[PDB]
Amino acid sequence: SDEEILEKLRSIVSVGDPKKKYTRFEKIGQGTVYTAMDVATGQEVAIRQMNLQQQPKKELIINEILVMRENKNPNIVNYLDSYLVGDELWVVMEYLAGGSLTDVVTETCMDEGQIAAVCRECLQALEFLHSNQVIHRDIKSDNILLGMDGSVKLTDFGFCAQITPEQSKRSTMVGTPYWMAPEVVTRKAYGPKVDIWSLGIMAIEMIEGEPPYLNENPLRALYLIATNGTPELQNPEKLSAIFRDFLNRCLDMDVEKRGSAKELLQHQFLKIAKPLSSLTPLIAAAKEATKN
Repeated sequence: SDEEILEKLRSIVSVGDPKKKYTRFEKIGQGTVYTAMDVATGQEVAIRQMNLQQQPKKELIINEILVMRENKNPNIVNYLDSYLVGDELWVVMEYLAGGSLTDVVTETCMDEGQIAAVCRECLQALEFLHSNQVIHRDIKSDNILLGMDGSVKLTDFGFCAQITPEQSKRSTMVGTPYWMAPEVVTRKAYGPKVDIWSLGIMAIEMIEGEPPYLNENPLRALYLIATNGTPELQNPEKLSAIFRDFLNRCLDMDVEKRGSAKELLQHQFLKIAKPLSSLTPLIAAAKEATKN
């Protein structure tokens, strides 16, 4: 029900109008996203404003807020608050000034130490979510946001699933095709390891600048993923043996043998990680390249 949805949102949100608690609104996207500043803390924030009249699948937005509220983590972009003014919903997130992993991988060339650090941080978020019975289901570089200091944080819980021991598998196809695990199309029961596959595809992005089959229609990419299995690198000989092992564990066609997040946090590839601050020059370079 539309009313019932508004009543649920009313119960979730803080009271009143947010124009009090925040200032300095600059639009950066179009629902409509702004940067702004918390007048109290000084913190810079990203605010999404949605007219619920024009929002097709509002149960997903409720789910998104409740999951974010109850699953805070250092490696997840912090959800700060929400407000409802009539039909206008505001969601307030922390702002990370370093853009996204997509900016970095398209504008710069990461080394294996930098790649290992990013993969580690992402696996920390995945282990936490998976241990909490949450599957992200749309892992990709666009949903990895970066601080100027090299912080790595996962975002966008618009597609996530909550599972249980009695229903530990999902079948809805919600993910972005190029990052989607083959079992999502070949079977109708996937689990948390679809996020592990996606992380494997993000590692390919960090190496080559794009996921496999980017140049293909998404419909065709998905047929190719399902039929070709574990994707092939352009120049595997340029990678370390330990990085190739790590990729193999993320991109195993056999779901049982594919790594869990818990298992992959132990992988020796992660032990070559550089300090996260090693990313700062790449982040600065990508930000300058993408500013227009």
